[PDB]
Formats: sequence, structure tokens, C-alpha cells
Amino acid sequence: NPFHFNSKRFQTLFKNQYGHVRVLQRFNKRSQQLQNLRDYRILEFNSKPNTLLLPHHADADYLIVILNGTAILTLVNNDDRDSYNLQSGDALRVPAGTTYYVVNPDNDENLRMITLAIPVNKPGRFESFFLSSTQAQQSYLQGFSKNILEASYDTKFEEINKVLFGQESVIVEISKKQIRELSKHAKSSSRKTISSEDKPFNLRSRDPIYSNKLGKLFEITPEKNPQLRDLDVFLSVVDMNEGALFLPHFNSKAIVVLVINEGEANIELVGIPLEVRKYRAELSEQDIFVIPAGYPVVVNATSDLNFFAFGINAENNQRNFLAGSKDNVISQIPSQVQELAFPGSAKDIENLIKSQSESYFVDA
Amino acid sequence: NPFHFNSKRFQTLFKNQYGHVRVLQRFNKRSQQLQNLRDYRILEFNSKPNTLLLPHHADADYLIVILNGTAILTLVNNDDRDSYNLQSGDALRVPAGTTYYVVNPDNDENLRMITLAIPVNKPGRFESFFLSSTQAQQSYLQGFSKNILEASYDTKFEEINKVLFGQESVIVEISKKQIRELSKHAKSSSRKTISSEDKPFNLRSRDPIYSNKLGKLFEITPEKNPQLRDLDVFLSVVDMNEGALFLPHFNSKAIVVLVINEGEANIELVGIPLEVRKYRAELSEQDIFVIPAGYPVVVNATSDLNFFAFGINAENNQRNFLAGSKDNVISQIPSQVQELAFPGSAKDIENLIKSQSESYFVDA
Amino acid sequence: NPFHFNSKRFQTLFKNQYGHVRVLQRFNKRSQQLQNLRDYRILEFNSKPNTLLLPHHADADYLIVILNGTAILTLVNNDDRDSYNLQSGDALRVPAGTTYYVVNPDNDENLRMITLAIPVNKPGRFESFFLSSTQAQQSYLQGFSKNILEASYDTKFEEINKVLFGQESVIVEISKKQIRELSKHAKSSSRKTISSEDKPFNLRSRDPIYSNKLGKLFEITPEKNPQLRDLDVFLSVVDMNEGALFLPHFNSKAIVVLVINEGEANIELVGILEVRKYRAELSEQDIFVIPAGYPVVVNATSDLNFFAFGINAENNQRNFLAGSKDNVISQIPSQVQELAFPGSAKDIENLIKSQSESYFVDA
Ligand SMILES: [Mg+2]
Ligand SMILES: [Mg+2]
Ligand SMILES: [Mg+2]
Repeated sequence: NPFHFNSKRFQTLFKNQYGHVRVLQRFNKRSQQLQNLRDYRILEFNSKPNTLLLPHHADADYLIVILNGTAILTLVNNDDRDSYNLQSGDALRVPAGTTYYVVNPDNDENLRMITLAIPVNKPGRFESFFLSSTQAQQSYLQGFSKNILEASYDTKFEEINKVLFGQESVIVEISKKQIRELSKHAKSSSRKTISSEDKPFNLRSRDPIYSNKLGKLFEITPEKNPQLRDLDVFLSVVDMNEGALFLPHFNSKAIVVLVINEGEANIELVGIPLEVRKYRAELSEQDIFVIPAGYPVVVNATSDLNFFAFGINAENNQRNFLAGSKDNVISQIPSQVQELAFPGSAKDIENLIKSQSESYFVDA
Repeated sequence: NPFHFNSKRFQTLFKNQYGHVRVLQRFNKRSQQLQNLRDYRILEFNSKPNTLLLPHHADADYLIVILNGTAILTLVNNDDRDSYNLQSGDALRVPAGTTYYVVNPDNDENLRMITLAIPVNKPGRFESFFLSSTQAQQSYLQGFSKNILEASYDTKFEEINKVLFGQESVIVEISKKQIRELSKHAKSSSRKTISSEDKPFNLRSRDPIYSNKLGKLFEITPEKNPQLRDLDVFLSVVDMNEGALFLPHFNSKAIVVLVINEGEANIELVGIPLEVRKYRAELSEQDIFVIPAGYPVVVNATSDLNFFAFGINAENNQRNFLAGSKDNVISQIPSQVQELAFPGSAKDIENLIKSQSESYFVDA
Repeated sequence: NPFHFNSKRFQTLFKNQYGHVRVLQRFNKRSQQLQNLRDYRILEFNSKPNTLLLPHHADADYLIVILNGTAILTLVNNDDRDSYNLQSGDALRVPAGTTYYVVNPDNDENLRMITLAIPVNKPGRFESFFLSSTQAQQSYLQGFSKNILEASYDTKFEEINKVLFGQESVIVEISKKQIRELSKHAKSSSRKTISSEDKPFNLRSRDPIYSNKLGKLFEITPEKNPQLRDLDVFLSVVDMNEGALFLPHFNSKAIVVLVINEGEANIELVGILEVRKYRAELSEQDIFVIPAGYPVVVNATSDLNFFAFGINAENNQRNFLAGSKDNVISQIPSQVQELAFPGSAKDIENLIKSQSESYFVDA
């Protein structure tokens, strides 16, 4: 099952008592069945309360989404700064080469961020450039020679090397006094920022797309947001009670990357007398699962479930269901055609299709 | 000759007394000389009078063109239906993930369709998802487990399997009564739909680009059509009497994919003391020939010829001729430069270039 | 150092007493670290005064820049001609499949053209199609058969072969009389064509971006020019006095291709737990690639002049790590600076403020 990505598929970049930064292996590492995802990578960050991820930039375009907790994300530009107070469901597009740092200002909640990255110099391959100098990594400033550094900073190398080069890793503890000072002018999201070119936006800013007693699905697309339109990506989040089933359906043109935030679930995927291929998998918290465009899929929540999804090639994507009383494509095919396509009669076919009176999310 | 594609290069996907679905091999299969066409595939469909292509969707963007006959192409959306009555020269873009079926409503004419496909999940590799259940293929619904299907459809698996799972292939016969019932409300093209975002358009909707006693060429480009602009593709159709010659010319930036509909022709292609490379081939009905951008080419009709062409990387493409009285690039080169580029004198060069008083199509 | 391209990396296509056409090898030939430049190729042209580059077209989109001298670039369309008088710093985008010829109208100056090419049929691979017939190459017209050519031109093959098929190479001498007649209606650039859809534009048409006693940098981006916008490319030219240093900085998202026009320089680049230190000494005509986000510094060993093609340019930012202007480090709060660097907040500020100059400083 090349579409299932569990912990063995992630790679740790930085880890200590305060935080864990890791990246998913290249989507096309194992199988070449996901070739059109070669330009993308998934980054995962988790940190304890009152912590700071040191300043750095990446040679990759970034789309950040907060799964759990609160974060003060501060973009450090060459002539100014932009800080944002981001909470669960907030997303922010950070251009490649933008220096930034992240603070978890909460006193009790851990922070969990997921980042969709799009490398610039090589397809799906990139590096993180930390300005800081720790035991886990040397500052990129150390790449320059002594004579160069002396001329640039116009000071003796013994001083530069003492002040700059001379912490355990890239995630460090920060005082409540410093957190309070670093959170002063942080801007947050609002229903107005839904269509902003630079400000953060929440995935639950509007009414959910699907919503009943068993589940809810919220979504932000390239249609309302300029940031997402340029990346041609949609973002969605789903909540399902234990025992609920996300009815059979397929995405018309979007390649969907699933990230399990909370809970467990069984997922069935269908690929292609010509036989169909049955891909099966049991998903756990933090697992990743890829749904190729056009492939029918089903998600069954084993416990209270919450997952997020990044939709690549998103523009005008359509969700077509094969069961249920709403958005059921089969119920749109005329009886004359249904009768020729299936063995049963036009009557048996319609009676069957009407059996399930609920839609989207049903009892498993 | 890596640019010539005869019948041995097509792959049969489905075939019986009523129809034949075939797909051309990957363009860069044999030679890596067509590397920039690896994202595209050509699909061919031919069916007898009064038949139906069963409902399915593809994980690939589709641009459909009718070469012969009539078709009732019905797009089945999750909330509704859209059916079109298409005749020769009509084209329609069908987005990936769109379920549809095709009917040949005519009583005597065979339908012939050509589709330019653009796979979503893998470069130039895709699959067809048929909802139907026949001897040639199982429904993709059979990919889900019994328990899942029971909960989804709220019915015992014995009923589902009986009505939905339980025809010889994907092409079947259809009564005239049913054809009549499925042909109601079908919308057709007209001079106005040339610039429609979703309606079909005819390649001969307007005056031909080139036209004389020996030939005609019609063309629709991204400049007037939004569907074509989004794909950055142009469509053209050519008619040439037996013994006519399509004068030497090259496409400035478009990579042109030719498909012979009727007739036969000899084609010469020129690639690159540095010597030129001569590519020769004799074309027959249904053959395909690729003309890389910038490569001089000539088409000589051995018999009454009719062919269609899909032009990739089409925006602002230009046809530059090297002979004839119209659009001859050589006649635009100042005599001072002509004399320095060619061994002959300025007078000898001007006299030679002027001998051919006809343009575009001349006697072979 | 896979980022350095010296004379050994170029390929001669045509050469004689009057001119020299060469093309840089595929960027991803030696290494795979430059995979996202695989669709690009750099073409170089140098010619003597009073010379003509014979008419031809290429199956590649072109972005032409004049580094030295003057040129009459004439685009020959199927229905007419477009002529342009190009001088130093002038640029013009020429669509794939456009026939054209180049004249060096000057009586004393050598012409130097650099061309960024984007091949159409194959990533980074293409060919030049010359109409001319010389000892170095046959006309692409010879690719057709006698019977086709006879029907096409409506003339016996003996005449066609005599008049067209039958000069040593594709660069030839041309009289001053012919040059004056061939320059009759050439349009030139001006501050008014900086953002032109079809006309040539000059890199120094407006005030430089950075400018002090030691150096200068001019730049034209997709934001102002439509031709550059469609290619998502920016063009810049730099002038540095001997002993000057282009302060440490990095391009946020643009992959920059450097071309040395005059002078020499030492360049330091840093990649990525230890950092990788790429070093190189640059000479005239050398090429050097600077990946996006990679800190870099340029030290002029002698009076220096170089041009740069910036790929993936839209909204590119230049972030410096030293100096009194556009310094990213000076924008990092002291609470954070103090946590990322071992020195104290006071020691970090004093250090960052020591350099009162910006962009270009004393090496
Ligand atoms: Mg504390
Ligand atoms: Mg019948
Ligand atoms: Mg002379």
C-alpha cells in the first residue's frame, strides 16, 4: 500500500525535550505511483508550552496550518516584521526565503503545525537555513571565511566568533516575560481575512460544506482565497464521531493528502475480466494517507476522528458520491442507461439507491 | 522514424461487435525525442450505429473532437446532467473526474472520436473508471468491502451484488426508443459558442484560414476560445484534393499532433558540414504523425485527404512558409541578406521565390 | 563546485575569423543539484565589427541581452520585418520559431550577446535552423526531396540547387554600404520602453536599486516588464570597483545565473550539522549559479561588471546579513537574537551596528 504513510516514513531533523521537527519521505520514494506529488513535501512540528523555534528560512514555498494549540509566527523581513497569533485551524502561506520563528505562547497546550512545502531548487528536496548557532547545527554565517566576515561586519573575527558562533538544539525554552513582549502586535485571523493576499485565515470561517449528527466538513478553496489560488490548493478539516462512515466518493481532479490529527480510522481506496485493486489501511494519529484524483474512497471512524486535508490540483474540484441522498452521481444517470449498465432492472436499481436516506456521513 | 505512429502503436482497451476503444502508446515510449509530450495521450473511439458507451470517468483532463458521425455525449454531474448533440468538427473539453456516457444515435453512420488526454496522477498514465459491471470489467464499486457497501447503501450485500454486480463489454446496443428518450434537451454548437466556457464548438464555425481550389484549413485557437486557452491548445482540420501539396512551412512554437481521418499522404519532416536529418513516412487512415515545433514540414496528398491536428504549446503560434506567394518568410528577408546567405545573386533569388504564384496549397 | 562554469563547460557551435557562437552545457550535466534549471540553456555570441550572423530560427524561447557593443537585430516574420538597434544593457524577448539575423554595425567595437533560452520540444535541448547554405552547414531546405522542392518553388531542381544550395560559416563580413541600408528603420530603447510588450528595454533605464561609492546594481523585474513577467525572469547588471565587496545576502526565491562581462572576482556560497562552503575564482565570461536561499558574497579582485538572469523571479527579495540597510538580522527582536546567539543582546547590537555602510563595502 504505497498510499499509506506511518511513523516509519517520517524523518527526524531536530528533536529534544522542547520540540520535534520532522519531514515525510518523498512521496515518490517507494513507488512511482505518486509521481505528480514529487514537487511537494510534508513538514511536521510539535512543541511544548512556552517554547521557541529559532529563526530560519527554507528554500521552499510554505503553506502552514495549525492543527493544535496556539502559535506566534513572526516573519522577519529585510526592513520590518509581521507577527501573527495563529490558533487551531488557521493557515498562512509563507514565501520561500522568508526568515521566521515560532513561539508556543500557551502555558498548557502543545502546538502542532503541519506544513506543505514546495522546494525551489530541486523537485521535493530542500534544506532549512538556521541563523542561530547551537549544538545541533552551525549558523550558515559560519560558511563565510574569516576575512570576508571581518570586512562585512567591520569588526575583528575574535568578536564575531565570540558573539555569533561561540543551546542544545533549535527548540528552546522562553520566559513568560519574553513571550508577553513578543506577542504585543500579533495580528490574528477573522472572517474578513478569508480572501486576503497576506493575512492568515481559518478553515472554519464559514458554514461547513457537509453537516449532520455524525460529521462535519469545512473547506477553503482557490475561489475565495488568493494565496490558495496561486498554489492551486484547497484546505479542509473533518470531524467524525466514532461509528460514522464518510460515504463512498471520489475527488474529480484533486490529489488529496490526508493527515490524521486525532483518532483512528479504517480507509478503503479503489484502483483499476479487468479487476479492481483493493487498497486497505488502518490509520492512527499523525499518519498520512494519499488519495489519488478519481479514485473512490471510504473513511470509517473507529473512534472520534479529526483529520485535515491538503488538496493539490484543486481548482474547481468536485466531490462525487456513489451513495446517499445528496450529490449521488448514480442517481443522475437516466434509468435507460442504468438498466443497461447494471444487471438489475431499472426498478431494482432505483429502489436500492433510495434505501440510504441520509447523506455524506452515515452509521457504519 | 520516431514521429510516425501506425496501427502497431495503439493499444486496445475494449472491443466487440459494437465498438472499439484504443489508446496510443506514450509519446516518449520509443524515443526520448518527444519528451515534452509525455504529459499527453491520444484516445480513439469508433462505434457502430445505435450504440452506447457505458458511464465512466477518467483521472485525466479530456478535450473531445468528433471526426465522423454524430454523438450524444452526456455529462453526469453529482447534482445534475448536461447532454450535447455533437457532429463532425465539434469539440468539447471534459474535466477530469467527470462521469459520462456516449451514444451514437445515427441509423447508418459510424461514430469516430479522438480525445486528447492529460493524466492527473502520473505523467501520461491514467485509467478509466467504469461504474458498469460487464464481462470485460468489474464495477469500481466492487472495490469496497461487503460491510462497507451494506452500511453505505443500507441494504444486504445479497441485494447489492444482485442488482449492481451480478453485457459482453463496455459498448452495447440501444433501442431507437431509448435513443430518442436520451436525445431530448441535448444542446448543440452554433457560431456563438466559439467563445463559450463550457459549450461545444465547431472547428468550421468561421471562414477557413487558408482556402483555394486545392485545399482548406480551419482553425480555432486559445485567442477566441477559453477552454482551449486554459489548456493552451489549438485545433485544426484540413481538406486536400488528390495530388495537392501543403507547401513547406514550420510551426514557430507549437508541437503539432496529426491524425489522418480519411485518405493517404506522404510527409517529409526536416530535423538537424552540419547535415540536416530527413524524416520520411507514408500515412494511412487513422495514423498519427507528430511535428515538433520549428521543424520544416510538407504534406503531399496521395488521395483525397482530410486530417485533424491538436496543437500543443499553442498560444500565439505562427505558420511560416518557405514557398508560395503568401506568408513566405524568405520573401521578407532583405536582398542584401539573401545575397549573403545564398550562393545565387539577389536577382536570381528574387526570381526563384516569385515563380510560385500560388500559396498554401499547390499542385504536387 | 558544481555551481561554477568556466570555459571548459562551453560548447562551440560555429566559429571563424568573424565570430564565435557557443552554448553552455546543460546545467544539470555534471550534478543534479541544479535540476530546476534543466529547462534552460545559456547561448553566447561574440562578433567583430561590420559582421552579419546569417538568418535562422531556433525551437526555443529567447531572452537576448547585449553586454558589449551595438547590434541591429532584425526579426523576419512571415508577413513583415521588425528591426531594432540594440546597445549595451538592452534586452529583447524573441519567441521561439522567429527567424532573425544579427548585424554588428560598429566600426571598432566587438559585439557580445548572451541569450537565455528555453527549449520547446525537449527540456534544455534544441537546435538552430539556418536558412543559409555554407561550408559549415547545409540549408534546412535541403531536407526536402527534389520533386517536393520543384513543385513547391515551381522551378527545375537545377536552378533551385544552383541558386540556394550550391561562405566559410554563419558569420560573414558585410560592407558599410549594406549596413547603412540595413539600419534604415531600426527602433531603439528609451526610458519610455521599460515596460514594453514588444520593444527592447535597457537595464539602466532608471535609477539603480543600490548605489554608493564602491558599487552599483540595476534591475528590471516582472513587476514592471510584461516580457519578463511571462517568463518569470528578472535581469540585473552590477558594477563594482576593485577591492569592493557585495555584502552577504541571499535571494529569497530566485535562482540566479551570473555572467562575468569584465574583471575577476572571488565568490563564496554556502549550503547545508555543518554548512558546505563552495568557493570559486571568477574570470571574464565565466558563469556561476546561485541557488535560491543560499547565502553568497562577491569580492571584486579588479574593476568588475557582471549581468544576472534570475529564474523564478516573481516577488523576489534580497535579504542582507550585514550592513546598515535591508539587514534581516537587525529586524530580529533582541529577545530572540539573545536566544539564538551565544553573545548577549547588547553584544549582538553593537556588532550589527559596526558596519555603517550598506550593500557594497570595503573588502
Ligand atoms: Mg518557564
Ligand atoms: Mg436496434
Ligand atoms: Mg569592410
